[PDB]
Amino acid sequence: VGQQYSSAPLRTVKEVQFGLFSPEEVRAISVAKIRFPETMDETQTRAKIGGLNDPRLGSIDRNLKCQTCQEGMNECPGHFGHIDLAKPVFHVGFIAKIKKVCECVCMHCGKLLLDEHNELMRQALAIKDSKKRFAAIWTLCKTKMVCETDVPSEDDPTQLVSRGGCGNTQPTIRKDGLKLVGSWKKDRDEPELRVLSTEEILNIFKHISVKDFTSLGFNEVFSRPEWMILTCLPVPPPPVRPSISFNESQRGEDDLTFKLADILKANISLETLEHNGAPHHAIEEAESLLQFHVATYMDNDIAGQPQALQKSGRPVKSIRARLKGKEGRIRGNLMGKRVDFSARTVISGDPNLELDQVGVPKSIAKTLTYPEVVTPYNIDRLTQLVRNGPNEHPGAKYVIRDSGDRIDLRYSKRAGDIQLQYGWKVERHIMDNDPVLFNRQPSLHKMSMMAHRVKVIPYSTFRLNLSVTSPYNADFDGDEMNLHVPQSEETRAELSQLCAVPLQIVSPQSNKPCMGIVQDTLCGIRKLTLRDTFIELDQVLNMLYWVPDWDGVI
Amino acid sequence: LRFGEMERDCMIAHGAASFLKERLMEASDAFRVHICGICGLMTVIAKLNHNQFECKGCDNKIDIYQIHIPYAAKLLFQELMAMNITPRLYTDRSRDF
Amino acid sequence: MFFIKDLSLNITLHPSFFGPRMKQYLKTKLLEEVEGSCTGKFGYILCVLDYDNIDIQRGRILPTDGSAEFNVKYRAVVFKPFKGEVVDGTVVSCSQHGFEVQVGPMKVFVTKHLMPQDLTFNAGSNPPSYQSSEDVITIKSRIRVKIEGCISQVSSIHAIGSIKEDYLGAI
Amino acid sequence: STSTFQTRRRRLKKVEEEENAATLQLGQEFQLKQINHQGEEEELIALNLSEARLVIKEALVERRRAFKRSQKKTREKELESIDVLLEQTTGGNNKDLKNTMQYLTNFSRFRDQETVGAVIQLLKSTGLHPFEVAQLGSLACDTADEAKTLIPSLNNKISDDELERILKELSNLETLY
Amino acid sequence: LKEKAIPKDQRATTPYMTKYERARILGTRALQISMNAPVFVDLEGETDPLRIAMKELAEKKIPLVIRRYLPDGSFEDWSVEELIVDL
Amino acid sequence: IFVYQNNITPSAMKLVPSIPPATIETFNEAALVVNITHHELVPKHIRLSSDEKRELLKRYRLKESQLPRIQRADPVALYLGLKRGEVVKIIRKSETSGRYASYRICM
Amino acid sequence: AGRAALYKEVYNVIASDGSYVNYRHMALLVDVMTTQGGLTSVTRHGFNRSNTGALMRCSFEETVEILFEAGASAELDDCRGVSENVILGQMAPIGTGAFDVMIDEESLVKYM
Amino acid sequence: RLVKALEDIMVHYDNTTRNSLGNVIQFIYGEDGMDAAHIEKQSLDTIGGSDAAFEKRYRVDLLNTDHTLDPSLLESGSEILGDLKLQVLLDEEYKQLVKDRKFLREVFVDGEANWPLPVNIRRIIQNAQQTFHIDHTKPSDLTIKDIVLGVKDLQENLLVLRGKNEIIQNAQRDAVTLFCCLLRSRLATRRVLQEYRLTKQAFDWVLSNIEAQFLRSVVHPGEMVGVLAAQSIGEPATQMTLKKVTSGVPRLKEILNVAKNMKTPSLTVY
DNA sequence: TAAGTACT
RNA sequence: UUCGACCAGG
DNA sequence: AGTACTTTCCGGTCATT
Ligand SMILES: [Mg+2]
Ligand SMILES: [Zn+2]
Ligand SMILES: [Zn+2]
Ligand SMILES: [Zn+2]
Repeated sequence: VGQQYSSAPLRTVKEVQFGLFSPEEVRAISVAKIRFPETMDETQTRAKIGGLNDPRLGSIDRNLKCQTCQEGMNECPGHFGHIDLAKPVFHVGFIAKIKKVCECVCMHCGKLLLDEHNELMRQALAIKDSKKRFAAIWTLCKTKMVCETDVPSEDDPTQLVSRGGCGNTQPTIRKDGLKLVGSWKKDRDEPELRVLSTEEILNIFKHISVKDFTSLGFNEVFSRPEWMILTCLPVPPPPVRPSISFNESQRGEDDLTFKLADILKANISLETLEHNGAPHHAIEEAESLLQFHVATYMDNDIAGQPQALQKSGRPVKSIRARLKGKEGRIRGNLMGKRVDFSARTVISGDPNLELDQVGVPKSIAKTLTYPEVVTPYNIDRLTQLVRNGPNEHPGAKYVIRDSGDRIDLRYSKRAGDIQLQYGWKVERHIMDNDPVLFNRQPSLHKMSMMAHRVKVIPYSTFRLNLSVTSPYNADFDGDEMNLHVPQSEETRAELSQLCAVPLQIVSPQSNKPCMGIVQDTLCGIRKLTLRDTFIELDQVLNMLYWVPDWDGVI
Repeated sequence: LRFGEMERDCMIAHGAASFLKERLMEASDAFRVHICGICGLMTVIAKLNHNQFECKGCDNKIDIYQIHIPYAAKLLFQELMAMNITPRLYTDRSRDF
Repeated sequence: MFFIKDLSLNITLHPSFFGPRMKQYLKTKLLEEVEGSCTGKFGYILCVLDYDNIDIQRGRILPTDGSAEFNVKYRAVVFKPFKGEVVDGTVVSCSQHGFEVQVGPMKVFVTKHLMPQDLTFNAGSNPPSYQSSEDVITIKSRIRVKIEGCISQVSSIHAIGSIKEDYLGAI
Repeated sequence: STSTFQTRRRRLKKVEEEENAATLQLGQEFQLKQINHQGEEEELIALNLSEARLVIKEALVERRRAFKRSQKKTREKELESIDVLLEQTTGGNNKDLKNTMQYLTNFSRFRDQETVGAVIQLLKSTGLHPFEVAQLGSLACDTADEAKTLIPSLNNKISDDELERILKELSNLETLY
Repeated sequence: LKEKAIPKDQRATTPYMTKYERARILGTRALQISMNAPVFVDLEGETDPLRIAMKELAEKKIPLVIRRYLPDGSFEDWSVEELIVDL
Repeated sequence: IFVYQNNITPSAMKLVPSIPPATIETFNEAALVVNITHHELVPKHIRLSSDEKRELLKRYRLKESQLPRIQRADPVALYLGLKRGEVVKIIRKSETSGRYASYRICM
Repeated sequence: AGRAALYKEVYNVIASDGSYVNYRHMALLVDVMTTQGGLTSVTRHGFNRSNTGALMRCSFEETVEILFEAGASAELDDCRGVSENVILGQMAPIGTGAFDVMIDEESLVKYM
Repeated sequence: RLVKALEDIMVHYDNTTRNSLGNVIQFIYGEDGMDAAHIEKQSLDTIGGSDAAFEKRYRVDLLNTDHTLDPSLLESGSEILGDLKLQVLLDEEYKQLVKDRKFLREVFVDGEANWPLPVNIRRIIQNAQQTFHIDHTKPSDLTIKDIVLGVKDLQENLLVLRGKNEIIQNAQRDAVTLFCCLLRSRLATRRVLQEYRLTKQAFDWVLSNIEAQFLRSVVHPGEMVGVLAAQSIGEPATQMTLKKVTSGVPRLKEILNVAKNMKTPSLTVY
């Protein structure tokens, strides 16, 4: 899969280490400065500017170059780029914590608000479970709002012991949109409301202690709180935000490719204010804009209404949105995909197929293909199929040699020619008796999917045996069904040795068989029973002949 | 056609292990990426010709694996990275158990 | 300096060779992909010792093609120069920028200005050399060098060395 | 490539790659304390030329042997004798091994697996680190200075006189030509 | 790792081959056979791999080994040869 | 063991965990009017020696966590008075095989 | 005894219909629901919060919400989960793959 | 939901039911290690029936002209009557069948004796029957030791778990108990000879089969039980097309939701 | 649709 | 490709 | 403490971008 040999050893993923990107890493990794917000047109001249998409990053226009990495398009996954922000921004999805963390530590000095000294704390420092420490710790220090400098140790409440210092009262905190604001109580009276600048928060975090990280659900190497705040922004490469070209002289840019375009814009404009007419706080009116975009870019289904509609009123697909359940990556692209070597038509009963069979229409059998590997055992038979062509039925439509190259049997000036080579593969037609997985959705049974014997038949319908009807739970009032074709010698095995209908006969969901006899066959098997019912020679003879395994003994 | 969730669950029930994978990879996605044996990322600048491999930053050129995963997955991952989250791909367990 | 490190390697064998003397083929291939290798972490792999008791262990069958993968554990003779290491080899090429000594499977080079001063460089010589008051360095002349620095590369290793210290030069 | 008996748990931040110098600080892959396949520990393995010339030959030889159980089913004099052992049990395209035996066979300092034995038994009473215990064996030294200078890792590990005696007993075992 | 490798004695699992096991042994073997691997039984004229395998498997002449992992990681090793094949 | 009638003062109870090793438990009368262990449903449990436990584990190759658990305040957990770490063996009847052996550690 | 009820109840639900399910199943579920400690619900509120990996829980009702706090708390995934591997394109340790297969070179010689 | 919640659950080679953490969920799949597929509603004859009938059927007394096996059944009939060393096994048996009675009546209070159990014994003998053209006329050839001692030697092999220790080999006994009861129920001396005239041949056969047949009905380490059970419940859940309680579907929902406020709360006090 | 949380 | 609607069906 | 909000499985059309 992928094609082209790589002297790179191959392995399977065993662990997935979840972490957060450190502004320094994001940089090291990147291969793109990403300074301009434009797409291309070096003054209309078509290509790409060393600005956004491909300032060395991936490519388009069917052209090798991927930083000489060549290979071009298919094979060169993306190469992240970055884009140095102007000023720190929250991480739309992290705000929650970032906030809940401050409520756990006081600024100025930045350190815990409850040491081993407070006993209710001890118990909350033994619980081994990041999710639970931080869910008890928080509950304990969200109340105390005074960075205690002296507390009564494990002895007299009279004697006061010392630790860190700076009682600077702790302001309670609330969430308004994408910013954190808190009030500092002053006694003597009346509050003191001020906005907590990211630049500030970030700092208080950078200083949080090493053991303090950990104590609170974090990790010194993979996720330091101080990273929940974005300094550098990784820039997904084309393949994540591909285009769609209507030949040439037109457009086709992807949603994402725009929010960056914005994020980028709204960044520069900020910068060009801190080195010019800087009316001090007529900037934080344009810094909220970056905190906005760089927030929405990731999540756009927030509580603070403003959907950030894109000119036309279309919502805007946020990254988060792409993964969100169903119809989405995780659940729709990974946990379940569309697949090749599959077919579906209308099912109809046929009292002439053995139970484990399935009627496949030539039409399809000539479409679906099974890759066979040229072996001295078949060579002959295979070569015949190849010659036969991809039009006659028992035949094939693709011969592929070691040299990773496909011979298209329907065009190739040598179609008629060709001598096979032990080791070559000959995608052939599905033949009478190739195990397949047949099925009828909704699949809520082991049995909703069983392995059958392919039986190529005329006319356009999957013709399944009647008794295997109730397990798929299907009628023929127009009911459709799916058929998947195995691909590796060992794959088949898995169907035939575990999925074959004859096997599914007795079901564990009810320790009783799950297929029987219905309609005519049943109804008729009663009539044909009755004492009252007798049959004469002429016929008793044919009936015998019908049972295929009749020992020939009238 | 589609081999949606339910269809999977069935194979899982059947224990038809390999098959499941086959539907999921060979007959669909299936893709080959390279990694840094160090920082479990897709960084790797594989020139698959002059065998060069690099990965400045984690700066390698020696410890590099090659893996097979559903392109959709690679995406899942890249999409996650653009969200500044890191999914590490390691070829060996170190947490035992 | 020459070492005998314990290494291991994984070879993916195609069902093809799942014969009777598979053990054989494996070993054989082990050799094809090692004896002659070069790394920074192992340097020059020169020879597999104890050819006979080469451990193969049970190899496992991958899972889409019969190919099997055995972790062939072996032991062999290595050599990876170091900075500050003192070795003597035989000169090969010599130019107006210095001569190149060949300490074993490796080639250590010495800069004209990384030697002494009383040693100049004679051009119109045949073969080309470097003359002194009493010494003469050319082709076959054996030298003893102090490897100042090492530079790993591709499937080889080079290094620059000096002969400016004491107890260094010809012999 | 070819792994080396010791899975060092690399947790992301690979940055501390110390220098390489005769400060006996060899790449982590050559600590005095390395691991043997059996899973046991074992002192590093330092081979001085001519002692190596013998290990290689000893296997390159016993290879030709087990290469025929299955086949059924003087200085300039050793240059020729070895060239063959190669063109029989080597890859032929291992131009390194070729050149490694020339060098290894030219600058070698011993011919008997008995002489090389004593060399060892000798230097192996020093308590010295393998790498030194090699250089001493493959480098001619007349003085404690020529020595304690071309192996600066010695400097304080052994009195000049002592090291001098050893050097004496070497040129004394040094086989002729 | 060998502390995670259980001895041939002290062995515990089912003396019989699991249906998944055989299912895979046959498949796997078939594949290899179809790859032009070596066949250890006289092909009584058989030419279909999974067919051959079914044969190799009944003359218990399959050079494979099923390594049964345990929840904790330690495994047991069995050979198609040993394993009883009821079904 | 202290049996209160209608309740104890929150000022009081905060004096039980102040004299280890020893331990104290609080039970309401109204909750002991009937023995729950006598209920058709509740099967008989059993404490396990720190010996019988270090065994159970070794014989299943289990880590403490993979073991099924019982609440520290569980009605029966109190009736027997378990302690964070003690293991209970639950032996009940079964319509599939007369008796079934289950284990419940404590959190 | 709670279990005993939770089961008894679920069972009655299936019996009212005149259907039948072999203990074991209702049992298993009724157990998964209990073991943990008390009544762990078959919903995004319960089970999909346990110690199980991220990528797994990730595929059911909270996805991103979940993935986010996975990197934040530097979670480590075993990839023992069925789902886990389905997502990676690897063979899941399930029946057919609950074990490994090897060519025993030894036995591979007596066979000739 | 039901599915996603149990995917990861399967039977591991030790015969335990766990998930991805390895957290035991069932120590023996279904409290018995038998694969659902191999099971049929059999009847534990030992349960129902009057204390009177019970004797007339399973009681054998070699010390009595009216409570001994008539020599018309066993070959060594007359030469047994009275023997005292036999009436010890013959009484050991009975005291057990009796322990059985009381045991079952402590598990299945309802009295219902028809339950799902691996290995259909009824048929296994039925075959034994017409397979050896056994004539209900002439006498058997089983010693009394033959029978009783072999049945005991049978239970020894119905292994579900294998382990080489007490803890384990103790569970063994457990996860088999019920079955054996059914086993002893149908292989008690009187029965074995008076109801189904077995010959030494037939019997040794009936045994062999039960053993083998049982060993097949075990569960296969590999079976992804979770998903299975999931469906098995959520399947007959869709076929639900619809005394004044909460009902089906909505209720089941109510149950999986672990809801505090259930439409119907009720409570039956005896 | 109907239930369950989290949120105002 | 996407959003939306509709539909259409099992 | 109450009210609103958010969170079944599977062809072709039109319309817009
Ligand atoms: Mg219909
Ligand atoms: Zn590229
Ligand atoms: Zn402070
Ligand atoms: Zn890297």
